[PDB]
Amino acid sequence: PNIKIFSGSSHQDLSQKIADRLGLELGKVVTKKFSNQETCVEIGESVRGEDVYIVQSGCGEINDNLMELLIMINACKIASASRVTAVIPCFPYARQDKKDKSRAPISAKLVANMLSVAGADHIITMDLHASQIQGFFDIPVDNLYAEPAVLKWIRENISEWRNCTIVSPDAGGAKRVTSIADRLNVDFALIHKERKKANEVDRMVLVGDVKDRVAILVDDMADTCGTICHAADKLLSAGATRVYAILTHGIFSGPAISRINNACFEAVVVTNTIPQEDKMKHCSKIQVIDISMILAEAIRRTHNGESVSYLFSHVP
Amino acid sequence: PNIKIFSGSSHQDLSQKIADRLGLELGKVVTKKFSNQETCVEIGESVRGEDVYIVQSGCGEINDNLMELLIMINACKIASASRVTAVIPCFPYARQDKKDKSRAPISAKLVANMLSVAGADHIITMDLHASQIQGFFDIPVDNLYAEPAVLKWIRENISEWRNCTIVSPDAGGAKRVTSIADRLNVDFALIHKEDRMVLVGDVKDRVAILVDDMADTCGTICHAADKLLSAGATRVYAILTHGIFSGPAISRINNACFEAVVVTNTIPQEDKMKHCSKIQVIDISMILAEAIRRTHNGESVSYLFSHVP
Amino acid sequence: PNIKIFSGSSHQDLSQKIADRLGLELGKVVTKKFSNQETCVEIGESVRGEDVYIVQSGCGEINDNLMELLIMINACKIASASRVTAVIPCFPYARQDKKDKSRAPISAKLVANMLSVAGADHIITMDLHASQIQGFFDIPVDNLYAEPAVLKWIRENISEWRNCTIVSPDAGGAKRVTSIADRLNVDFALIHKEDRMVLVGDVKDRVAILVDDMADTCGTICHAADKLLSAGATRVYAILTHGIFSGPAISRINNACFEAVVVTNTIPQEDKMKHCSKIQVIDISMILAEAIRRTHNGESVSYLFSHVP
Amino acid sequence: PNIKIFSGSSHQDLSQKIADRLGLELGKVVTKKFSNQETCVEIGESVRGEDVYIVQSGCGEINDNLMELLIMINACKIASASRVTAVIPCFPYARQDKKDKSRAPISAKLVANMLSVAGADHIITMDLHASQIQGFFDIPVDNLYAEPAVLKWIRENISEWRNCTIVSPDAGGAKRVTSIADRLNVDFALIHKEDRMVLVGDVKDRVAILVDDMADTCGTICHAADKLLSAGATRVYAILTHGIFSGPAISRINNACFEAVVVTNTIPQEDKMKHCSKIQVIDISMILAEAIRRTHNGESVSYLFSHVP
Amino acid sequence: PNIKIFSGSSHQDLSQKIADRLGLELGKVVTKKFSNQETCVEIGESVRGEDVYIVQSGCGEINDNLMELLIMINACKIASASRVTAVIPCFPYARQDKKDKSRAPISAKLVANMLSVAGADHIITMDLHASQIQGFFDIPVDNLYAEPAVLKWIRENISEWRNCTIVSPDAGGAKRVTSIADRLNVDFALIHKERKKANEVDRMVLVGDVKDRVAILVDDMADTCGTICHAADKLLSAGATRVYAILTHGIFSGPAISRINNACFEAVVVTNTIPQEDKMKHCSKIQVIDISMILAEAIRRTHNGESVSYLFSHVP
Amino acid sequence: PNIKIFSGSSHQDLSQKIADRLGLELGKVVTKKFSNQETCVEIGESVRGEDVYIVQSGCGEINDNLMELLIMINACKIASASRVTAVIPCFPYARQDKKDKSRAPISAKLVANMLSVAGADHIITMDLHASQIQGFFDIPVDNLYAEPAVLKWIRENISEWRNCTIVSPDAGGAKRVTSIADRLNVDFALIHKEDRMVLVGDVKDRVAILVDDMADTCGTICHAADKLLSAGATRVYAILTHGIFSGPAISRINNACFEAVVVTNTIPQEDKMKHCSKIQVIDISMILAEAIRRTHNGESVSYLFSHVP
Ligand SMILES: Nc1ncnc2c1ncn2[C@@H]1O[C@H](COP(=O)(O)OP(=O)(O)OP(=O)(O)O)[C@@H](O)[C@H]1O
Ligand SMILES: Nc1ncnc2c1ncn2[C@@H]1O[C@H](COP(=O)(O)OP(=O)(O)OP(=O)(O)O)[C@@H](O)[C@H]1O
Ligand SMILES: Nc1ncnc2c1ncn2[C@@H]1O[C@H](COP(=O)(O)OP(=O)(O)OP(=O)(O)O)[C@@H](O)[C@H]1O
Ligand SMILES: Nc1ncnc2c1ncn2[C@@H]1O[C@H](COP(=O)(O)OP(=O)(O)OP(=O)(O)O)[C@@H](O)[C@H]1O
Ligand SMILES: O=P(O)(O)OC[C@H]1O[C@H](OP(=O)(O)OP(=O)(O)O)[C@H](O)[C@@H]1O
Ligand SMILES: O=P(O)(O)OC[C@H]1O[C@H](O)[C@H](O)[C@@H]1O
Ligand SMILES: O=P(O)(O)OC[C@H]1O[C@H](O)[C@H](O)[C@@H]1O
Ligand SMILES: [Mg+2]
Ligand SMILES: [Mg+2]
Ligand SMILES: [Mg+2]
Ligand SMILES: [Mg+2]
Ligand SMILES: [Mg+2]
Ligand SMILES: [Mg+2]
Repeated sequence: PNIKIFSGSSHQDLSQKIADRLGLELGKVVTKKFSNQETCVEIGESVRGEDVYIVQSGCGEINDNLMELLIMINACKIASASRVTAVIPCFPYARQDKKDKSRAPISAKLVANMLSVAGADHIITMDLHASQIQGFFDIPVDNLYAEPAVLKWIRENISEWRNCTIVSPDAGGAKRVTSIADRLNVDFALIHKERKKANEVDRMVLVGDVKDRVAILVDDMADTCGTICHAADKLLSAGATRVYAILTHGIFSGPAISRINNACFEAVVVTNTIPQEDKMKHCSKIQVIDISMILAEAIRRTHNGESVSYLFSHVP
Repeated sequence: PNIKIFSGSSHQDLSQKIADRLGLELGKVVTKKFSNQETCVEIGESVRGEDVYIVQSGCGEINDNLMELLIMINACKIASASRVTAVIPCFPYARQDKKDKSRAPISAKLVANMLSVAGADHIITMDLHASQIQGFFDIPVDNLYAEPAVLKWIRENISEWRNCTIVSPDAGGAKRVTSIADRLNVDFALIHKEDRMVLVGDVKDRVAILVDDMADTCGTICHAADKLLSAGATRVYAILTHGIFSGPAISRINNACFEAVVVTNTIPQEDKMKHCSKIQVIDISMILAEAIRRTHNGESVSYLFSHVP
Repeated sequence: PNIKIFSGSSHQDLSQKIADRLGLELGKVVTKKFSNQETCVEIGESVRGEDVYIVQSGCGEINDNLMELLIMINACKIASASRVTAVIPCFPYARQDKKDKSRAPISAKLVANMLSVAGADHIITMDLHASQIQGFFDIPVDNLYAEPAVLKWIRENISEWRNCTIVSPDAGGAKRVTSIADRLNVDFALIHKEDRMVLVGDVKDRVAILVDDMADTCGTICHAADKLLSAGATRVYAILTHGIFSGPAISRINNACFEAVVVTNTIPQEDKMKHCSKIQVIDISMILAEAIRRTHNGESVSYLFSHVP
Repeated sequence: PNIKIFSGSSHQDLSQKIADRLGLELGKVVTKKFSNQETCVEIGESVRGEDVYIVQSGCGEINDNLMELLIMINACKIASASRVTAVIPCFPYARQDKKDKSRAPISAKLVANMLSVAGADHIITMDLHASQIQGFFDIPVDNLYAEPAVLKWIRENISEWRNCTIVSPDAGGAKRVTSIADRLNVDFALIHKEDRMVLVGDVKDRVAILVDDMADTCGTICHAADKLLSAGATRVYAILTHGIFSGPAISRINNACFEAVVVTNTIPQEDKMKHCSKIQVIDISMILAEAIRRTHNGESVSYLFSHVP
Repeated sequence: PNIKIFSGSSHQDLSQKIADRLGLELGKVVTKKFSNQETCVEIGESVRGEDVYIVQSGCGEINDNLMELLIMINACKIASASRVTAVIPCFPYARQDKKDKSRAPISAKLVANMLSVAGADHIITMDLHASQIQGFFDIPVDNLYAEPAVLKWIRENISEWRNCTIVSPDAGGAKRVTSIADRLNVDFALIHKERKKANEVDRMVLVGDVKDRVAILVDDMADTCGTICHAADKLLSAGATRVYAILTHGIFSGPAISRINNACFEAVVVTNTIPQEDKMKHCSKIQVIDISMILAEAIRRTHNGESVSYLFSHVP
Repeated sequence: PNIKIFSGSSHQDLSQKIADRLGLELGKVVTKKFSNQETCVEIGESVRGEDVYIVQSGCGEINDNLMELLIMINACKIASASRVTAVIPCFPYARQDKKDKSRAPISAKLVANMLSVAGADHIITMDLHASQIQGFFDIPVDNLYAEPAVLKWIRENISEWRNCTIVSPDAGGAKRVTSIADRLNVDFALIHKEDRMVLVGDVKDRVAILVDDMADTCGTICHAADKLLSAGATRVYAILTHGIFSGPAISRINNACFEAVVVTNTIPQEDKMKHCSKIQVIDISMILAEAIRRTHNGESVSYLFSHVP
């Protein structure tokens, strides 16, 4: 089997970058809409006995993109592909990974079931919101990390990075930021939101020295940017010289762009798991780390039977 | 177990009509979108041990509505509903029921698989594009027919129906028109394209009634009506269960010679009816309500294939 | 993995022809019956790690042959074959592909489920009665077409084929005849019953060619031929991929006006050919052999949809 | 849900007896063959929400009867029966329950898989050849025993039963004969072949009773009876739950020294009884009827393992 | 169908308490071991058409108890029970709910799969280590919370409860403690915990004020008690007046009893999801909250089709 | 894909012997227990795209070892191994292969289901207690036989083997002893209990060889040996593939008249051999290594049923 790379309509630039890194052309596929807005898919070349990788991120018109991905997987599977891999850089419905005390769906599990029933044999994703989502599948899931790229960006783009502090915005971010700070051998600070009972103003609690220093918030995603904006205001109050935010998933929905433009961030850095050009047009402080080399290496290593976890710590 | 009816966002008015016919209130459910446009579903009441029916048609923003339906089914299933039934008046992706020479998905089969894995124990639908779609499922599927309501409309609205002709627009669905003509005891004239059309069956000085399962772009019925008017039919009617009316459909209907374009309300029609005066709607909420009630009570559903409740 | 071809008992000659075209011997298998008429299957050679193809058509004693096929698939699967493919030239129970108003099984879906649970990873078949049957499976299904061989036969056997007409016997399968007429660049005359038949398309002083997927009792083609001869066609031919010819079929063909009834050899025809002089057979073993070879080698199978190998 | 009993074509008289014992009429079903010998099934009454029992034994044309059973199960399942139970008095392919050194199917497992995928929720059977077959299913399987009826027959028909001997024909099934001898408080003499046979247990001047699960060709019981008569047994009886009697069985029984060959009516016996005077039948319809009634009512089925109803 | 409660060998006292609250006798079942130490199970009464509840906790000889539960489920399923429910107060292998950056199993997913294939139709458990484990199943899972009983105990046992801090010892507990701090209307604090090796705690960071106030560490389980002992040390160093520890699952393996006896806790409160009598014989400061009423009510409400989530906020 | 052999904790020496015969090192794996006694598994090397074999026998702390095996299979499966094979020399819960009259689990079927859901694509085992267990799986199962190694041991260790007798201890497994006697061309004397035992077959002044699949408490072989010594056998041997030897087994063997109790090393025997001088071990690591090598290379495994490698 040879590698065949197909792009969904969600992130064509990323698929092209990945295909270029692998020395391949993107596979021929028509992905459009019928008049009544049903997804139309037509695989334009034989995939019989091939190793097929479909690249589609959970962004934009999320339900349209997810349906398109499922339909493409099904089309490849009944076209007798030897193996079908969903390359989903930003996993959709990842934040609905549990019920809690609510009569709610576990939408991430439903997405996993849908991907499996469509025919996917392998999932490659980046920085799952909760790595327990790996257990929502029976097929193997390769959960890559943007951390090596993040460390590279910090070391090349921040002059005081040896004296910076890596800040977690919420309680759930402390593990990622501690891993980053351990790799950088720098201090870290932790932030979380206090109880919604001091009705005068919502209060952030910060532990760890940041005064007269460069502070770097790190998180998995910024959707409405409430989290990072609150954390950045807290950090500015505590005397940090400059504030950066680094995120793998730049969703930037709702008021995110206005909030960022009005915030004190020196830079908001995201990976390109989601297309960012349109958002960068409206926000001068968004910078993008390319992760297409990580994805290309993951695809190539899965195809060749090489170790993918080598990419957890080594920039290709 | 009691009946609980939940509405998706696609067709709220139909769900309300069904609930009124059953003497029930619609179940409390929040169906909206998160900021990033992911579907958010919250079941506002316990469904534990209940017989849940979720009403969602394959119309409008079809992918959003299908995702919403699947998410609602999943929420009800993991909330320990005794049984979950998807009431899908217009089945999405029904026209992608085969490959036939192309490297294409069988999207209808994928939709059936997704409904099954979401947890649906039962499907109720109306006038499937291909009844072979029933075989795409391993759970029972009740495929209702609009034909009794169509026959009622014909008898109460077309004064010359005893002399009329029932015309299939494409050769594929002529089975429907033969059944209707047999019920009415009339001739079934047939039409198919060769940019020219060929028609068998005397239509001169008569009323012709086109019958089909759906009108999407109305290319099919407008061409057939042009042919029929070429052959001297006094009036031409079109009757369809699913009024999708996407793309240029409203303009084509406005510029066509139809006396009336009758559709069922498996799909909401008010917006289309605003822009097109010749669209009339047959309410099929009684048929769906009766199907729900009969499946719940263990009564015969196939009795509805020939009886207006 | 190497190709291993095994024959069921239904169509030994076809399996041998396929094996010769592939340069292979048929795999050693004992397929017989115990005293109480239960199927006995014994794989006479290791299939461990091999690409196994089992050839069995849905003909003759259909239930025995289907059971034999399932038992052979199971034996090969638990003997650690790398892949098992059912080569089913005529798919059994294909005409029971829907319910449509009756409390009936969807037997084709049941057969698909049984083939899947027996362990088939892949299906190769020819001219499925309804291509929606491909959606009854979750494994890939390659539905081959007899059309290239049919076109070759028409060009080499009917001197007036450029002026002929391609006639569908029932409205359902007119898609096949339109494809054939487009390939030949001729008119497609159509026929359907109203005990009377209606025909569109000039057939006078011409050759008419009936094309259909199968002839079981030949009621369908004999009625169509009677109609065509009413309208002055000089000769009438019937061409079918599946020559089932059950019941009164041979007598009806003998008493009908067909110049020729051409069938493929998806079903053995020698016994029927003994009693009917106008039956001719098109060998499709090259198409099946090429499909097997291309699936094994990862080559395009759809290339066969338009090319005679 | 109410009990609905449907009969396959294999054993109509047994199904009628079961239905009479339950105070029910047999459900309306058309079970016939199309012209090309494909099974045709039509459920003549709604089974929606009902507890359906389909009675079909693995006898006669076994592959046809098995296909018919699977098709009936599928029809009832997609007709929204609340539960479908296959009542299979003689389980087909039960003797192919293992491979053991040969490249052979495990046909019993395939049959179990097919019954499961057809939609059976429950299996009722009698004296499975190997009770490990219960583990071939993931659904519950109630394996009934003919032993209470056999003990009743022995006590009411053999005057010297207190002095008799219960003999296993092959070493495999001696468990059955030990259970029977323990119930009767008698000795269990054993027999196995080395073309010569070896017997342990005093049989001289006594009655010997061969007990086995089935007699197919009667090679097993005729050899055992020859041995027993060599050792001076005054009379020899054979008792079996399944009287298959295929091949040369009737002639061998006629030429053997059996005082009686008693079988249950898990398989119809009238035709065999016409040609063999020493065959007698034990009715087990009460046991099957009680099992059906107890599974329906949630009552203990295992109570039947030791009690004649 | 009637309720039939069967007990496994793990927590017989809990099963008896549950049966008493339901006005039922425990079902007749033999659960022992063959000579070669395979599990032997024999159901001593017909379960045909019944609603069967099997109570087995993930404690003691965990693999033995898990196999016994699976075998009991299988026996009941093939004895034609109308419904089989696994009542698992402490879910075994819950802490192996993800891979992270390791070639490790997701053992919790495996256990969910084995429960499903054995024939379980429904799971009742309490305070799952990660509620994403609910998504590991396709059958419904009722995850009950000890929180109502915990609130009862706090209000009836700590005099200064209106002026206390609720402290999470790791991030996984944060939601829990915040909920509790909401109900009591008090302050919370979060401790970020880093482990390098299994069963050992490496570093801790306290975020949130605890000075001059009673501290209530709240967590889901105490296995080796390294987490709560390190957390109590951190709280005292930060100036907590006194430290209580409240957990639902009292595993108390390894050095746990020794560490607790040498620690500074006013009390270590656990529920009886795991049997505690032996541990209490050697450790004076362990108190037990009975949760058998919650479990019995959940069983009764699932049987009767009543609301189970009503128990998330209401002690019966 | 390359062969990777991983050892569970049950039988490390056997796994090492297998790995040496294949010219491989054991794969790096950490298999230990957390503080609360939950199994901890860590695969120390990439298995992506490799053919993984996990060696674990159903012995010792059986539930711990079975859990460890399932957890290892799961870890290898989600680490993208191309294929995972469980090499289980002694299959756990094999004796619970049926219910038979009791409200009991079929634990062997549960174990098969658990192995399948954990992700095993293939099972290799030796002398299953009941070969019907192969039908408990849907994946291929290669059931190897110790018989070639047993025959080799008999020929090289019993000087009078041409005159010896092969004795089955229970009627159930006499098939094994008939196969062995046929291979050796000797008589197969049989034994079964009625607290008394009955024996057929001249054993006087001869060597008797008891052959069975396993010895757990040795109640079965000690009773049989007592019977044989009653009938004048000069020496009595016991040969078993699985030497479980639980409970009072070692004391019974020490107090019995066995010349030798020979077992294979499907279960570690050193500890038992310390306390019992008459236990001897046949190494079957060559058979398991050859089976692994042949499954990997697509070579015939059944060739090992009759050939010592
Ligand atoms: N939502 C859609 N809108 C428009 N075309 C669609 C849609 N879904 C599928 N199609 C395409 O429409 C075609 C199916 O057309 P249609 O159902 O009218 O005819 P058919 O299936 O060929 O024959 P018939 O229904 O007459 O037996 C296919 O090419 C299919 O890909
Ligand atoms: N083997 C068989 N022989 C004869 N009739 C059969 C067989 N199997 C099914 N049938 C019946 O034949 C009918 C199907 O007929 P047919 O396929 O010719 O037409 P259709 O499916 O209604 O329409 P079309 O194929 O023209 O779209 C059904 O009533 C079905 O029950
Ligand atoms: N319908 C059948 N008629 C005859 N023989 C059959 C049938 N089905 C399977 N067999 C064969 O019969 C043999 C099984 O024989 P049988 O059940 O009498 O003995 P066994 O399984 O070896 O041992 P036992 O039942 O005494 O423990 C196998 O070789 C099997 O292939
Ligand atoms: N690990 C075990 N140790 C001891 N007894 C067990 C074990 N597992 C199951 N059993 C019991 O042992 C019995 C099975 O015994 P055994 O396999 O010796 O004879 P059988 O299956 O009745 O007949 P045979 O094997 O001779 O055909 C059953 O009652 C079963 O519950
Ligand atoms: O063995 P002990 O020292 O008593 O520790 C037991 C801890 O293990 C779990 O924490 P985990 O490390 O899984 O972190 P999490 O709760 O944040 O997932 C659990 O939350 C307990 O705090
Ligand atoms: O609230 P938003 O800023 O829109 O979303 C970003 C954060 O919210 C979620 O918890 C994510 O994991 C991030 O931590
Ligand atoms: O009873 P034990 O001696 O412990 O177990 C050994 C025998 O018991 C079982 O039937 C085995 O197959 C052996 O024949
Ligand atoms: Mg977060
Ligand atoms: Mg149409
Ligand atoms: Mg036709
Ligand atoms: Mg026998
Ligand atoms: Mg924790
Ligand atoms: Mg034995």
